[PDB]
Amino acid sequence: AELPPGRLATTEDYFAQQAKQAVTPDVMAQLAYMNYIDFISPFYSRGCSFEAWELKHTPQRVIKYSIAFYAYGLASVALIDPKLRALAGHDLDIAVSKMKCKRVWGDWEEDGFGTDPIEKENIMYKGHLNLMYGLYQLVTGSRRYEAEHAHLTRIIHDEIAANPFAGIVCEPDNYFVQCNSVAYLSLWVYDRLHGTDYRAATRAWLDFIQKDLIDPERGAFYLSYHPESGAVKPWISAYTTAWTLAMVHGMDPAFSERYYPRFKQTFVEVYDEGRKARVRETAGTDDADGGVGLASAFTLLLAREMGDQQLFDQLLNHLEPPAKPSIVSASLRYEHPGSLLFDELLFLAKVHAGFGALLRMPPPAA
Amino acid sequence: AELPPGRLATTEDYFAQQAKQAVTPDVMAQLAYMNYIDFISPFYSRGCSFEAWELKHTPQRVIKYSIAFYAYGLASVALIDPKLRALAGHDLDIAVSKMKCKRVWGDWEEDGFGTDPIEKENIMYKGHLNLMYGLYQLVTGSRRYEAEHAHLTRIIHDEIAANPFAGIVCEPDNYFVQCNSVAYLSLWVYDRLHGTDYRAATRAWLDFIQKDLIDPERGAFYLSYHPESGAVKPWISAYTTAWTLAMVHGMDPAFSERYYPRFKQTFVEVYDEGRKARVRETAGTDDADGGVGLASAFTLLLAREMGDQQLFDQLLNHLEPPAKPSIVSASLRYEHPGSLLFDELLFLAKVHAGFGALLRMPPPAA
Amino acid sequence: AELPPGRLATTEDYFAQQAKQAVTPDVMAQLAYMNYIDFISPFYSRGCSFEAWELKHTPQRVIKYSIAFYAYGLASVALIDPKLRALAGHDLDIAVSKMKCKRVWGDWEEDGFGTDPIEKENIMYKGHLNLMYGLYQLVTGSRRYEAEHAHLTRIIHDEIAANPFAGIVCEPDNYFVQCNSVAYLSLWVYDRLHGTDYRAATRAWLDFIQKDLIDPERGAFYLSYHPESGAVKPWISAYTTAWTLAMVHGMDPAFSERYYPRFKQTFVEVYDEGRKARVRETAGTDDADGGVGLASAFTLLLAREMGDQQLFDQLLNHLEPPAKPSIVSASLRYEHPGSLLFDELLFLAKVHAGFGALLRMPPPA
Amino acid sequence: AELPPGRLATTEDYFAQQAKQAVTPDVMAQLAYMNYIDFISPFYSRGCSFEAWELKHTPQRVIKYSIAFYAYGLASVALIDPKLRALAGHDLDIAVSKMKCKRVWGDWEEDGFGTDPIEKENIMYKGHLNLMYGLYQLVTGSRRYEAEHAHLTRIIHDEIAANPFAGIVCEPDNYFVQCNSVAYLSLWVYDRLHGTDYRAATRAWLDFIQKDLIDPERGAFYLSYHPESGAVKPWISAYTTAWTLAMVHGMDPAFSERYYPRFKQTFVEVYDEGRKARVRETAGTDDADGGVGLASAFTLLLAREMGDQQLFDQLLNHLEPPAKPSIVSASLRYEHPGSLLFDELLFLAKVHAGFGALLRMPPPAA
Amino acid sequence: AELPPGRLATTEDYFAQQAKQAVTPDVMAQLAYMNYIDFISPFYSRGCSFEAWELKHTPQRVIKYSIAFYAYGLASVALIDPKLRALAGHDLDIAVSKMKCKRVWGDWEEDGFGTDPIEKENIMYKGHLNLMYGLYQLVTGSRRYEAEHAHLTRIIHDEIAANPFAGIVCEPDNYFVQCNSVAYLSLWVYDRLHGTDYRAATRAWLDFIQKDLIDPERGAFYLSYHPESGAVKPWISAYTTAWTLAMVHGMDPAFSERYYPRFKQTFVEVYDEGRKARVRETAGTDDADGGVGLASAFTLLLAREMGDQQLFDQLLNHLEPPAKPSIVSASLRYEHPGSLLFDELLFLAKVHAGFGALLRMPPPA
Ligand SMILES: CC(C)=CCC/C(C)=C/CO
Ligand SMILES: CC(C)=CCC/C(C)=C/CO
Ligand SMILES: CC(C)=CCC/C(C)=C/CO
Ligand SMILES: C/C=C(\C)CCC=C(C)C
Ligand SMILES: C/C=C(\C)CCC=C(C)C
Repeated sequence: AELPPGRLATTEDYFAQQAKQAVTPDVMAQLAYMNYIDFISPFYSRGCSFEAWELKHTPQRVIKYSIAFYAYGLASVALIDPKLRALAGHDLDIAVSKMKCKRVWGDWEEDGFGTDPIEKENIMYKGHLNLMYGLYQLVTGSRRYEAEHAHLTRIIHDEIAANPFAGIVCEPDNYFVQCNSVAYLSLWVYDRLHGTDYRAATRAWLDFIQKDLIDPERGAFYLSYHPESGAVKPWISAYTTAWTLAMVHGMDPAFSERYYPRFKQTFVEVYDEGRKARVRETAGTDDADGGVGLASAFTLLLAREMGDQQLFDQLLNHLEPPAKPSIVSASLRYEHPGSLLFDELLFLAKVHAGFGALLRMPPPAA
Repeated sequence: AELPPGRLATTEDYFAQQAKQAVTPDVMAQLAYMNYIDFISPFYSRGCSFEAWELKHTPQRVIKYSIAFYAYGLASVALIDPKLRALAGHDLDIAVSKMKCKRVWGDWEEDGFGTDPIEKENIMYKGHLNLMYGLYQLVTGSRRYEAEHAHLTRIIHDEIAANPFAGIVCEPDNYFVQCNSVAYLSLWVYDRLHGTDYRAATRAWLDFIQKDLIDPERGAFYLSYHPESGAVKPWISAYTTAWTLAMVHGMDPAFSERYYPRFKQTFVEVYDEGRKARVRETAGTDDADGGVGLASAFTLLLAREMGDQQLFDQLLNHLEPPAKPSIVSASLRYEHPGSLLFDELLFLAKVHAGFGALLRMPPPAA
Repeated sequence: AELPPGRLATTEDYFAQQAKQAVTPDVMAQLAYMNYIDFISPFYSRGCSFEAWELKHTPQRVIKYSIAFYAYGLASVALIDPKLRALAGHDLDIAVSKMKCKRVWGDWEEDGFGTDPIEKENIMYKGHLNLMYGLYQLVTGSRRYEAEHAHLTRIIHDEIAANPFAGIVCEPDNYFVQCNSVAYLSLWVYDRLHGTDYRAATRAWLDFIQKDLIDPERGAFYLSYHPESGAVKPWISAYTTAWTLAMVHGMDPAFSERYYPRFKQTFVEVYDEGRKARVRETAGTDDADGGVGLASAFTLLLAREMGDQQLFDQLLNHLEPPAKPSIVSASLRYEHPGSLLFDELLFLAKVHAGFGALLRMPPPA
Repeated sequence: AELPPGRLATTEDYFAQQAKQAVTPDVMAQLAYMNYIDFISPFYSRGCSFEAWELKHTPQRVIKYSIAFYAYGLASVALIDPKLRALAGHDLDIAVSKMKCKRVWGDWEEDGFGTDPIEKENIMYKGHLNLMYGLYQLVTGSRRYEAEHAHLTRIIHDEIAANPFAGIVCEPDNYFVQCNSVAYLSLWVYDRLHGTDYRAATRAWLDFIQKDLIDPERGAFYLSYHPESGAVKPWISAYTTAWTLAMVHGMDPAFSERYYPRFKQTFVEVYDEGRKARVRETAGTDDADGGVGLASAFTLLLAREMGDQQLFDQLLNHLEPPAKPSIVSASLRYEHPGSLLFDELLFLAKVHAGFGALLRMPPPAA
Repeated sequence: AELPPGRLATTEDYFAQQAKQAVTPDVMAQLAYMNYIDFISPFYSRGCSFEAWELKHTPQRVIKYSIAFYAYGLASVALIDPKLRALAGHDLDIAVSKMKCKRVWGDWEEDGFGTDPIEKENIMYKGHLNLMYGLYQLVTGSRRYEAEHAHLTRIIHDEIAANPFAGIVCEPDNYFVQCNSVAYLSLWVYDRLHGTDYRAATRAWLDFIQKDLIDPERGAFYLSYHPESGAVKPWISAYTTAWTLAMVHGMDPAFSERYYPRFKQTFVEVYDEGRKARVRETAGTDDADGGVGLASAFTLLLAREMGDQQLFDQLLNHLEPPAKPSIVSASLRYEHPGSLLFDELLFLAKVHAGFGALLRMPPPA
């Protein structure tokens, strides 16, 4: 009912978008920024131009994540607003297309790992690409990428089946649970589009991460796992855990509902007499948003995914006002974005319908 | 016949140039900037030198529109002032020559769309080039570019005939009505120069854009259309609409006269006790000249095409004085151009005799 | 014989140099700048090094004119001062050599016109180079460039013979009278060195520019002509006219004497109680030195060519004092040069013996 | 047991780490800086990415020593904390891997000395790489690099046998005793891993450096030796001596014990009432840390190797506090590092278990 | 007089180095700058690495002179201090090796003169290289470069034999007497090392420059000579003359002793109560160190060569203090070097034992 002094819309309105079958005016102004201006908007063209990311100063290694999080948000826009589904499909088509430019995956070759970014490992890239394939087809019904979707899904499936641990590495001896959660979710999307049972591998993965990679008492994942050396980095990560639990909640709700409360105790800091919240990146500090600086942003998505309106309001009251949003000519801009992936992650959280709902998204109007 | 500060000539003077068969002194001073100084004036050489555009900081993707709009203005100078027809012919020759330099069309290749900018799609470029081919021949009677004109017109004609929708896309699945209107307008020019009836396609296109791409109540076109996904971007665009209605008015005057009064109500903001006007780029905002920033400029051209002297005076009183024109050594310069393509569009609007009149331009000598 | 603030030597002194057989001390200090410091002075080396022009921030397209105007000044230096004739020859050799470096002519290729700078058109370049070939041979007696001189003179002669208009274009459909006057002057120099009569084409050319390209009432040429489209840019150009009249005065003095007074009335503004002058680039304006900014500089050369000491003094009182000349360690420098080609054009005007006098220059016997 | 101002932990705590089987909290925070943040931490990936060194402005020629000194510290972390041994192995794996990127060794080729950095000479590079091969196998027990280890050991051994002087040169005619001490130590590591007696060549080398390259009264080595001309640069070097004695102490302790007290008299300046010390780089000056600026840092390592807790405390009270250390989000940072290789050498000194102990390191098990 | 603010050691100390058989502490600190710090010191490595000159902002065309002048000083360090002779030998080895990198000679190819920097002309480069070959062999006794020394010495000797004038040019028609003086001096070095008599051509060269290239009244050489055009640049050059006289003094002492007094009258300006001196680069000015800015520095070398302790002290009192020397960690640095080649030339002048003394240098046997 109320509007904090730096907010564009209430938490109640964002949560009510799907019920009203319409996005809020500030979410529409974000779509305007994404689509409106010729040449320099990010979703103007399927070509290999990245002026939009250059204007925002996005580091090259992060463009792939920017594109993915836009894509995940567009999928929920499609489910929220039938009137906007066609735009979302058009944007997803451009997203898939840009995701394959060498400007996006080229770091894999620059680092010396090879010329093929999908053949082996590099799950940090092809996991998002594979999920984007499926989200696009669920939204649009187009089979444009169906051959490529089935190819990358088979590659992913075979790689899981061959590893003694459950899941896939990004680089040799570098295993990240959050990147695996994206890959497993893409098997569910494929199963939903086809008749397959690629998701059958999800059980062993949840068992594997639950006994080996998670601190059950604090409800937090460790930074990363290294199978060849049997090592686990001894720090628990807030941004890691929030992302993983958000995507897991769409495959196995009970799993994430068990750790979410313990997770909030470990990392979440409520302040300003309960009106604001910020998130510790790791244990043993009171500093907020260390490391990659995304603990608060990803926790905002997790609260949305978990339906935690109180924490969503508290995190947004910390994130948005200091970023100084403004709407000029019906288009959204942030003057002091507080982190990398800022407008992408706030966009995603405001519209996110939950990864489960995207799995059950209805077919298009044919 | 009053003259406010920063205006160089009255609106009555501009509208009376053709009856007097003489351009106004500030239009002559624009022609001096275009032609006078060795090396750095835009029309000094047919070679691939672009110092003039580098001096103005024209983004590379905009040079093709800068060249084209110069060309369209030069065609009207040819019709206005017989004494200048040879000079305008010479400039048109150089414009066509520069339009073919890689520095002008090269973005098509950088984005990954191919090595031939005219073979498929890319109507945003080859449409203007095709029109310039024809306008050059109407002014001069020279057949220098006649073969290329017949080749590109044939490509345009075949591409229209092959599409299930009426028109041609710029990029795969990106349809822009303003870019199609240039291509359709060029078919009429070819018909005037030869006996052809390539213009027969205009009926289907006017029916198509009227049923799918226009908001009949507000008289405004949507930003863009995307055939593959059947999507239409949900924003109406002033610069899209002003440009399209201006060009359609030379092919079907009744069409543009139908929506013009509603277009003005949707986009045009009169202020300063009726002496000035500025234009919204889209609905739902009071900010003027958002998006690419050309709404007021393109509405100035439309007012010229439509014979709306009052609106023309209001827009020029907003656009020109703040740009600080000065005439030094009989050459026109603006100290603070308010947008991209500024001196090009003000030049064009000041001389524009109407796209219908360019089509019905009398033949040259022999 | 008074010296205004900021002037280095009197107009009477510049005009008296040939009679005294010695250049003024400030012309000597300009040659010092041209020849003195290793590596960075413009006439240090025959190699393709251009440090001197980079230090001056000369636009690349303008380098060719810098070299050519230095050469024209060095040719008069040879005629003025026998003790300096050998040095002028050495400098002319360096000038010709640098003139052929790709850094000087390469714009012809960047602009997409081809890989050969002399084969066809481009008279703006090969015309100056052809004149420099001949002036070099006149100064030194050397035949080092005689072959290249005859080849390019034959190239020019043939291009004239083939055109329905009189002269040669720079780019297709770009005809510049000032660039043609350099080319025609080069035919007289070639004829003077040998016995030929290549200069016979000058009659048709002067007939052509007089009937089509000059406004006889105002004594001023239009900016340019464009044969293919039959167009003439409708602005009269002061720097075009001053340059063209100066060189024509060496081939047909009566021609330039007929228009010079009308040129002064059209473009020249005397001010400061008759002590200064500046030149409007075109009609219909009060601005001085618009366009390329060379109207006053070339009119200074024209006044020298015409023997107009009064106008020369007025123009130099406008051009030099604001540039703040100084002589440091016997070398000339300008703190605020007012235009492109500044030290080159003042150099040329101070020593210029007349293009006709250069044609009749005596051998180094 | 008292804590000097600006210090993070006591000298007693650093020295007590191995007995307590735990690193101090600031050493753990240094490991976090090395491992925590995606992409930009130094040991995130085995790829040829060097963002961490670009952020620190490390000169290209110094990257190889940065990696090596990190490696040596991680080896001691393996001995100190069994709980951290697997992570240390993982980091060592990444270290040798990064060590072989052209960005690290490429100066050998840019300087014109050849295309193969291990073929001949260049002991300043392959000496460290070879030691890293063996330390990785000592820590992890992996034979991953065993083949390359034996290849480079034979190269080194054969090069020693062929020279009339004892050792190997860096660039042609550039002999550096410190770079040789690294290679000889790698021969002992190979001997420990296998049965070999490659270390037998160490006797002739110790005799050679003792009669030709050291000033015996001042306990100091000369800058360098140049076999072709028989020349010895007539300056004694503190950083050269500190490094050489430290590594020699692991092969022949008696040698380093003999010169250490003379080295301290020659170069070390105690000040601030015995609470601090800094090191002169050469004789005949009172300036500290001239030349490469590493005399004090390397002497900190030597005091650690020699067990000199007093000098260690005095040097650390001089180096660390002014560098303004802080711990943010459980990660260590220095606001004003005082030299090259700053956090690398302080890290090594704080954990260093002694080069002899690294040789005698037990296998991983229990 | 004591030690003025900015002087590191007295002139008496520099002149006494050879008698004490030991360099001064500031000369040792210069060698430390040359040898101490890994990677960035100029003589760290024989490879084609030039960080040291990039840090000093040495223009590329001057690196070859920086290396040569370092080498000449290292030759004297070898002769002054036997304890440092092995070091000087090693540095000379590095000097020769770096002298052959394309970064040092590449200007010849960039300017368009060819791909071989020693084949023809370019005496400005191969002259210094040839002297360094020989100086290296005298200091060390090594034949490492002997073949190359014999080949370049034969190239130089043949080119002298073919020219109608005495000497070799740098570029076609660019003759510099100071660059010829390096080349002839290298012939004497070859004669001392072997039995040859290549130096016999020195006589014709001293006759030629004495009659054509020097103003005997002012004791000064003109800037340059141009055989093809018979030209001589009409300015006398202090830096040119000081250098030539210093090197000629080692081959024919009487020649330099005759012109030295007049050179001082022409160029040297004493001031500050006899405690300082600065040098005019050319006649007709009071500005010091015009042109390339090296007149005072080269005159410091000449005073050393001539044994003129008073002028040496006066020049050093002008050159060093303003450059703000300091010794940090036993290494010498100048905060405001006053010219190109600053620490190189002050280094050389402080140690220079005389070119004749280097010619008669004893072996290390
Ligand atoms: C800018 C200067 C000194 C001359 C212009 C000459 C010119 C542009 C001729 C046409 O090609
Ligand atoms: C930037 C300007 C003057 C117009 C935009 C034209 C455009 C990009 C149409 C779609 O292809
Ligand atoms: C500058 C640093 C950290 C070490 C010096 C090592 C070296 C240059 C050895 C000889 O090649
Ligand atoms: C291995 C995991 C990754 C590379 C994810 C990095 C995450 C962000 C937000 C840059
Ligand atoms: C031709 C002679 C030369 C190029 C020598 C130049 C001398 C200095 C000190 C730069």
